[PDB]
Amino acid sequence: QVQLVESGGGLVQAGGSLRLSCAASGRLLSWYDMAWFRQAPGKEREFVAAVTSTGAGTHYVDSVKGRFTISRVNAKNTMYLQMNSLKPEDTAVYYCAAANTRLTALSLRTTTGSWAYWGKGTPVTV
Amino acid sequence: GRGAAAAILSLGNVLNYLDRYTVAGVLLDIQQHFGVKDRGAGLLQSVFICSFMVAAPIFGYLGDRFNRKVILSCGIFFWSAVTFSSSFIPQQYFWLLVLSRGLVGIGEASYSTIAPTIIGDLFTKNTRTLMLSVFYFAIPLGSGLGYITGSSVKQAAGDWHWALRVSPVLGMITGTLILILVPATKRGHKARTSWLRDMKALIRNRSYVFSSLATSAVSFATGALGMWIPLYLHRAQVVQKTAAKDSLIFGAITCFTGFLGVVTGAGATRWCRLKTQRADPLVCAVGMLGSAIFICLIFVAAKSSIVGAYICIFVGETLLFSNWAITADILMYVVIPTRRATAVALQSFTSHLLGDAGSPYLIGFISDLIRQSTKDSPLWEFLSLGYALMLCPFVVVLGGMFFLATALFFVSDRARAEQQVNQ
Repeated sequence: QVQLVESGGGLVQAGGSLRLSCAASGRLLSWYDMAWFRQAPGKEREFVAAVTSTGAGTHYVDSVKGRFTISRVNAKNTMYLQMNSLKPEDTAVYYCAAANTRLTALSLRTTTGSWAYWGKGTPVTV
Repeated sequence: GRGAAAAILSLGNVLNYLDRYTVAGVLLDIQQHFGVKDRGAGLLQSVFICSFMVAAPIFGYLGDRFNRKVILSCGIFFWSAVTFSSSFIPQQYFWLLVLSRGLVGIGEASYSTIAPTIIGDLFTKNTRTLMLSVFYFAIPLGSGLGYITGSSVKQAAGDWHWALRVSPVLGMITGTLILILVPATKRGHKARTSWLRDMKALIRNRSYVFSSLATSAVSFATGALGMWIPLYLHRAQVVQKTAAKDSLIFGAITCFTGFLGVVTGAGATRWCRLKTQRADPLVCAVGMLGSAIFICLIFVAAKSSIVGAYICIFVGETLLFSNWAITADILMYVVIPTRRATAVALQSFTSHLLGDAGSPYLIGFISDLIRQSTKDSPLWEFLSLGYALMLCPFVVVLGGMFFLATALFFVSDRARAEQQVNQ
């Protein structure tokens, strides 16, 4: 039982920078591999980025590398995502998801169904 | 119904551990009959473990060559026949029994390496986990059954030879059933280069080596205790003024303590992971320290009462066996899946090499060296065996320190594994 709360998301001007914080309090965060997804208005859930348990492994999308940063802190039990140079196609609702840690390829785990734990989700507008 | 195969394999594994630990209950009778010191007593178990460790990878590789049911049944028949023949060994010959124990170890290694793969192939679900849990819970029950069966047969028959005669017959009754009630599965999948690469990657790893050393220390302690405790208790009773019971008591205690230790280790891990991410090695280290304390305590209070010795044995064996259900989780959290299987094999070698193999003969040699320096007497031989078994808490504390080092390197090696997997 882990509860995920998203914060820092909202409408921002184009070309700016934004920080999104996902906080967990149900259990210890060191046991969960986390990720971010977005629900486009005209599409289904789409993978954005993911961070392993210790933060040593990061995977992004072809349109995400070099534009987004994602990391976590287990001392404060919170993950953070920094978005820079936002495109107009980034206006969507973002969900923070966590899954039981596994030593699998993080890139191959982008099925938006393997993450059994989700959050409330916050809308971000560019 | 495919559950018949699982049930018969579980019964076969119970009989396997019974045949493995039958000699433990009648070690005193064997020593009295053959007129030998503790060196041969330790050497029997040492040779058994050495043959087991040498043969297990070979049979694991051979399991992918031909059908596993046939080789499993052949190994069961081989070890049953070898035990039955060893039951009729002349007194003046001792090396023949050692060779028989080696052959039995070869057969047991074949069975223990082949059967779990068959069970895993039969079931692909949570039912697979349940069946494997039953098959592995068969271990402490099998050891207790072996101890109590040896004691009961020695008492009732009046001669220890029938102790080696009752078990093999059932094995035949098992083997034929395995030849009949085990379905055949049509499954399949650079080897030396892969082994070299995996070994090179694993040597550079840090927590894996310390965990392997810790489980080697655990195997050392378990082998030494399971080989020498009933004889030590019998000697202690001889020391006391008050005039088979010890073997039955130790078998029941072994079964109950194995089950209780697995349960309490699982519970402690479940209720301690919330505190920190390093719960898996910390629980093992705490259990090892407690087991070492109680193993010292029994030898401290052995001369006073036997009830206290039984209680301390109970607590120490529970704490010592608490790590069996957590070592696997420690291993799978550090080694990447691609190199996991090889890693297990290496561990299944190392834990047997530095641990269980040398422990019985080392204890016997230390006891004999101490006893030779003094006039032979029941009190002096009891004291010598107590001093020899006093080496066990040292190894248990060393294993606890190794578990602490594993806890120290746990997160760093986990991060290295993550970054290697994502690479």
